[PDB]
Amino acid sequence: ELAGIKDAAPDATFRIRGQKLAREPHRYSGRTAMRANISVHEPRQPQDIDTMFTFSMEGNNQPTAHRSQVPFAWAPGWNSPQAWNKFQDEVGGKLRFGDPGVRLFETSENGLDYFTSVPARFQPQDGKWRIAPYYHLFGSDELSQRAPVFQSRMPQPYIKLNPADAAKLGVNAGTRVSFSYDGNTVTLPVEIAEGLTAGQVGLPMGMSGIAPVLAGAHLEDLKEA
Amino acid sequence: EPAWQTRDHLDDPVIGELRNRFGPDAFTVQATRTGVPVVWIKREQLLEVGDFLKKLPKPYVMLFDLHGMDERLRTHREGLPAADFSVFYHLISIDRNRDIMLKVALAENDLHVPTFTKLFPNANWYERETWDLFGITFD
Amino acid sequence: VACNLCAVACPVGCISLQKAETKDGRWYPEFFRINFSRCIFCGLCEEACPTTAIQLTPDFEMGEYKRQDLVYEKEDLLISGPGKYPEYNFYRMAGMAIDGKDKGEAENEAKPIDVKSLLP
Amino acid sequence: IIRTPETHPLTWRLRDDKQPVWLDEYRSKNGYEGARKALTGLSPDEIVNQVKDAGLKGRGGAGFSTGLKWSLMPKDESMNIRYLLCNADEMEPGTYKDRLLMEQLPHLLVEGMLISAFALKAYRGYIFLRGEYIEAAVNLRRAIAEATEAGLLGKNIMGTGFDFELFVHTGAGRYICGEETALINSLEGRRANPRSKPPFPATSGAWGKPTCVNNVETLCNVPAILANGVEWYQNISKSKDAGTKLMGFSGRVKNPGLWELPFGTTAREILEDYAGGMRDGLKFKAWQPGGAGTDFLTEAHLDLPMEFESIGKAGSRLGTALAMAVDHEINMVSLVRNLEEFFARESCGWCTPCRDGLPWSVKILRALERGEGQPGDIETLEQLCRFLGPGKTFCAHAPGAVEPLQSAIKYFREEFEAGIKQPFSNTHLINGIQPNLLK
Amino acid sequence: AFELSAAEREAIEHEMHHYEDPRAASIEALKIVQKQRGWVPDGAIHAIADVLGIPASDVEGVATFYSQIFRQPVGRHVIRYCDSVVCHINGYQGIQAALEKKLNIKPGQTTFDGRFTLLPTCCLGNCDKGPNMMIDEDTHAHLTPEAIPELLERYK
Amino acid sequence: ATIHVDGKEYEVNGADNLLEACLSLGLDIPYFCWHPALGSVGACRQCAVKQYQNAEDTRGRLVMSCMTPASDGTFISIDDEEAKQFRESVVEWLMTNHPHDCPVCEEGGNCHLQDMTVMTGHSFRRYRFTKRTHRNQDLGPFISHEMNRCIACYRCVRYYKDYAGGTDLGVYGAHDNVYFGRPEDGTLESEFSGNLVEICPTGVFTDKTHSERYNRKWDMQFAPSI
Ligand SMILES: NC(=O)C1=CN([C@@H]2O[C@H](COP(=O)(O)OP(=O)(O)OC[C@H]3O[C@@H](n4cnc5c(N)ncnc54)[C@H](O)[C@@H]3O)[C@@H](O)[C@H]2O)C=CC1
Ligand SMILES: Cc1cc2nc3c(=O)[nH]c(=O)nc-3n(C[C@H](O)[C@H](O)[C@H](O)COP(=O)(O)O)c2cc1C
Ligand code: SF4
Ligand code: SF4
Ligand code: SF4
Ligand code: SF4
Ligand code: SF4
Ligand code: FES
Ligand code: FES
Repeated sequence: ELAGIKDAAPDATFRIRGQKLAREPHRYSGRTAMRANISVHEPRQPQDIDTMFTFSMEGNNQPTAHRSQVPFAWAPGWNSPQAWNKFQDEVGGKLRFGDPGVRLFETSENGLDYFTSVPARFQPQDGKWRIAPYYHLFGSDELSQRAPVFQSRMPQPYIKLNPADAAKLGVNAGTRVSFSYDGNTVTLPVEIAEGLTAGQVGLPMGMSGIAPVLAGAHLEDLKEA
Repeated sequence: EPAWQTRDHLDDPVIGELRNRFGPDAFTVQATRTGVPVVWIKREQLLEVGDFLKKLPKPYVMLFDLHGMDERLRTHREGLPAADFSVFYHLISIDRNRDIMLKVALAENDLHVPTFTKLFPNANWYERETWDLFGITFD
Repeated sequence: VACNLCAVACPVGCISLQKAETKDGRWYPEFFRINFSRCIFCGLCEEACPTTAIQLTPDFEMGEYKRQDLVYEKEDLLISGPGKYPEYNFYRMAGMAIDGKDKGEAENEAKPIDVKSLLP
Repeated sequence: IIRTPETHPLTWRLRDDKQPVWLDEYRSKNGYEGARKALTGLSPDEIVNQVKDAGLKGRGGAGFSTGLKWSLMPKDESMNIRYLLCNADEMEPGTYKDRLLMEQLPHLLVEGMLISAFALKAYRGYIFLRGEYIEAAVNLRRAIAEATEAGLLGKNIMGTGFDFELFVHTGAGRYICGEETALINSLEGRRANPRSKPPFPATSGAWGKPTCVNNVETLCNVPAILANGVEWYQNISKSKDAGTKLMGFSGRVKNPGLWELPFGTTAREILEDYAGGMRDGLKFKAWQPGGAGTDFLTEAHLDLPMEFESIGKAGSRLGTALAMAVDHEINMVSLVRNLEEFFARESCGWCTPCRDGLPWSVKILRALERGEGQPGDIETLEQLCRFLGPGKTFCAHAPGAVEPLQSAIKYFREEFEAGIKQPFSNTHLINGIQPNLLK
Repeated sequence: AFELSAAEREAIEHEMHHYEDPRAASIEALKIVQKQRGWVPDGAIHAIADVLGIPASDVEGVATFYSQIFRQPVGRHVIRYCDSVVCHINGYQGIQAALEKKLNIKPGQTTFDGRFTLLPTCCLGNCDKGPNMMIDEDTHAHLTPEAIPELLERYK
Repeated sequence: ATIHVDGKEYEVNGADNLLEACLSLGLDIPYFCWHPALGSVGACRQCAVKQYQNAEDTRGRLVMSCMTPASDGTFISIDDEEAKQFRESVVEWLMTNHPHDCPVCEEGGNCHLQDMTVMTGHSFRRYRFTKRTHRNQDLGPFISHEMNRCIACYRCVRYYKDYAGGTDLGVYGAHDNVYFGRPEDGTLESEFSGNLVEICPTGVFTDKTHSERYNRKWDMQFAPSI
């Protein structure tokens, strides 16, 4: 079933008229000085035995080369990202000699049957709170949130509540309430969500201590603390 | 008219002599900024063209240069014969005070040219250099 | 201003540097190293400098015992004066605001007109 | 000066004490009768055909045919939402005719807008009026209310079954809003950047609907056509331009004003018989036929009829036909500097040549005014005039901007050459670098 | 700290009734706020954007595009003198010099007590009666430099 | 469709304008305001070519290739003298107010404006007057703002509003005081605001994350990745 990944890119023996594909532009500078603090003897450039690319400018990056994997766009007279115009058969259309990447599966001749397991209507149970996921473009990814520049962009961890549920619990916007899941009594500040349905607590998936697996789970002991 | 303009060089009498000798469908003329008539000729007629230039009334008595060129990476080859490699022969006639540049087109697999050493004895080191740096064999 | 024009204009590739920025916003080289065992003293870096920062001085006595010590750093290149060009400052021409130079305070620059101004 | 209704179809109902004419007095002296004939005896198509055969050209300044513009709306009945816009901006310097038309004859504009809305099947009408015309706005609103209460605007007008609602949209003071596509953009609550044509507003104009934009004076000409007939309108003057134009001279003349004259009357008759000529101790140097965006003409061009093709053949434009006279005491470099300052500061900023080349001409003329001109400045002005012409810029603000500049350079070059005193100097000396001395 | 009053809100809504797009009432909404408060403050842009439904960037662009929508605070009375070509022929420079001598300010600024704000403007459409000047709602024609001090005392 | 560029016959798609048709064939026409994804608006007036309606026509007419359809039977000239002088003049007009900022610009070496100034062949400055300046706004942690380098090509606002659906970027100002940005200071809350650093042909919107540790494009070692 993973047979299509062979044709995703050509192998390491692929060449454009005998030469490899350059990872850096032809005016790459500082070659005899970027490592001179370690040693004045410049070592060999690293060898890429895995792919058809080379860790040097001694290679091919022509706009008319017969390849689909373009590391960067540069043309004589076109140094901007407008240099991608030279790398396409028509501007704004497909890439020249096809786009990289192939589809693993085609559309099947026949389809599935109707899923008859229609779920019941959501009834808000007393005490238990259904966790409604709130995904964030900055924060819900595992590795992107470790970037230091995302700290100034990630929203603060706020548990979203209905006005009716917060009025029942006596909570207003801003104050902190504590909930326990698997022996972890964690406290979050409350943000009032008008559009959220009653009986649910809105939680931010992927944040610190709140896993995306918590979506759809229950939440006992939601008290103001 | 400036001297750097791309001149087709069809007013040279050597071009007319080559047309009257080898016919009008034996070679191509390349328009360059070299100031020299560039004649793309076939590999089979190279020695005949060299002998004709050597036997002119004011002949091309000197082989100025002889070297190869890798044309596999040349994107802009409009008006040129199809070639993976090429060999150019730059010749001088002092009597006419003129130059000519003969170019021979070669494929990647059939990289052999007849030797030019019999017509010009100084072609020996040039052909050795072309074999050393471009891999073109001289029969 | 760590603009990396000398490093790319160097035909030998013996200039390495990295741009850093101060709190006001001005650019400077965080480091600047030249491999003088590799340099050919051709003057293309001085020719390509748009700030006249890098210069080739009349000095030839640079003999060394170890060529690792021929890699000069920023503490060995930065001098305490203007050099051959005495009264040129690039930041008096630039339109970028730094300390001691607000917007419109450069040469041949008008004052910034706000879009909320009452004048037509 | 006496104005019979025959030769003065617009200004004959003006009052001697300069008060606005309201509905009872307007209808007393043959008011809303052309609208009655239009809405009770003629189909919209034959009204458009009558305006087309009348030869009524656009009075905004370009002289386009009004009937041909009206015929270009789509013929299918699927788009019943249609807009008619009255360009009451009149932001051009030297132009004051729409102020006279709407400040004292608002019901004429209302009746003409009603006729043109019935002809175009326009369900809504907007008078896009500049913010500086305040008493004109009050008079227009009061006339609209009077026509609405007296069965002339609203629902089921004159028993025909035609619904038309008229609004007054007071502008916010920008010159570019008078351009028809920029007028449409400003009517939609946007910044008044003009639009590229094609598509023309007749097919997709205001809010994507068919929209016809016409000047005040065109809609004031239309009820006379629909009331007194078409053959009467073609027999006003023996000229290729049918009808009467509001013409007049302004600027240091004895009697500056506005008079309704037939096409073909020469500019000298306006200057001496109507404007009275130049003032005491003042000589005549130049004149501009159609406001601030027209080529300057000389004294030899004064014996020229005021038609579009006659002024156009002599290297100028008829424009709005409101000429402005320049005496010998006026330095022409200062005058062109003022003109270019207006044209540069009233740019919309959409397209590069006007936005970034009109201030260059402004600064060159400021240098020439103070005597600090440098060699190459007049050649730079000429190149700017050549490269800001029709088709180079997105709209026609910049060709009309640069027409007075090239006309002044053509006719009064010696005044521009007199402002060049210092040698050319763009660089300053950098110590340590020998400069490249180009020859 | 900005909040639309009631009458401004029904005025903006009644102007939204006139058009088929709520965006088309933005210029008149800005003019209503300017008529009420003398100028358009910073919070007025977002309040008008909320009451029309359009983004505040478009409201700011409209407010900064038009010259008569004042986005900076002005004085009690806005003097607007025409500087176009016909009034340049008729001598607007003397009128401007008289205004500068009286108010002791440059064109574009406001006096220290906030009484008059002096502004150049384009053609007022009264070129046959030049030079002209637009004080708040009143146009004044046939101006002379000695009529400026006798004419500036009717606006306290 | 069949067009004639400089006497050479070309087969193009008739539903495209002349700019994308000619750029697809490898013909270099300078342009700023046109983008393949956004469309044609005719703002920068940089894409001027001389159009002829007949094969035997000498005068012609300077038109915008981005606003002119690539219909069958159009004879356009790109390297005609009048068209080249007009494009050089447009570059010169954009260069009258542009700051002397290329060494301290993150877009240097990756700049479309630099490439088009070099392509038109304008390298001599005859403008001797002052250059307009602008204050800068804080656009958040991602996008650095430098308003002096703007050429008023309207790509940013067209992308951000008509494509990305953002609501806090716009055009403000007037005749030549056009400002492009937010009504106040604050973070661009569109989830696609990062494309402004590549949409903008100048160094107005720049990558602040890259500006922290900045190197030029020729110094970058690139790879294709996912
Ligand atoms: N305040 C004023 O009265 C001012 C008047 N103007 C005048 O405006 C003129 C420029 O006006 P523009 O609209 O820019 O130029 P234009 O000549 O392209 O358009 C004028 C009118 O003709 C119509 N038109 C022309 N060709 C058409 C076609 N093929 N199909 C459909 N309709 C067509 C347009 O719809 C428009 O209503 C100037 O020459 C000047 O005389 C200029 C400035 C101020
Ligand atoms: C910069 C510019 C400003 C214009 N201003 C006005 C104006 O203020 N009033 C007007 O009627 N036409 C003005 N026009 C002309 C309009 O484009 C158009 O001709 C008008 O809306 C209707 O013209 P018409 O009388 O032929 O119907 C202007 C044109 C341009 C290019
Ligand atoms: S002088 Fe030395 S460092 Fe400078 S460009 Fe030449 S080789 Fe490089
Ligand atoms: S020395 Fe000059 S050329 Fe090199 S990075 Fe610094 S400013 Fe640029
Ligand atoms: S010429 Fe261009 S910038 Fe000037 S007003 Fe017209 S569209 Fe706007
Ligand atoms: S935006 Fe481009 S032209 Fe402008 S300063 Fe930056 S690199 Fe130079
Ligand atoms: S900020 Fe950039 S994208 Fe926006 S108009 Fe200016 S140059 Fe164009
Ligand atoms: S020029 Fe001043 S009112 Fe018209
Ligand atoms: S690319 Fe055509 S005008 Fe901008």
